[PDB]
Amino acid sequence: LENAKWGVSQLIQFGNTLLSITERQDAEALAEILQTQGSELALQSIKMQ
Amino acid sequence: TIDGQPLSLSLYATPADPSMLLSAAITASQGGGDLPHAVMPMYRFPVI
Repeated sequence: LENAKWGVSQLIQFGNTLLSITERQDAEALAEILQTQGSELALQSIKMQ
Repeated sequence: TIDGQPLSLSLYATPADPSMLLSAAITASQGGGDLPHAVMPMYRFPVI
């Protein structure tokens, strides 16, 4: 029971870490797509000037 | 003309377009670590 309790506490640690990694993944992908579309808007604004 | 001004108008060519700026995330590779030399302990399997 102590051994299985150890393994499942380590599984909880891994699941928390995986949730943190996938939310930071999605945050960084959002930052990248915002920068690309801001670059597109900047080119179009220069063409307007 | 009588004043010296032209009848056929001058050319106004198209200027250079604004370019699109480009960058790149170039990548490298460090290999995996070579696995070390194993050392036999003195304790049994649960302790170590």
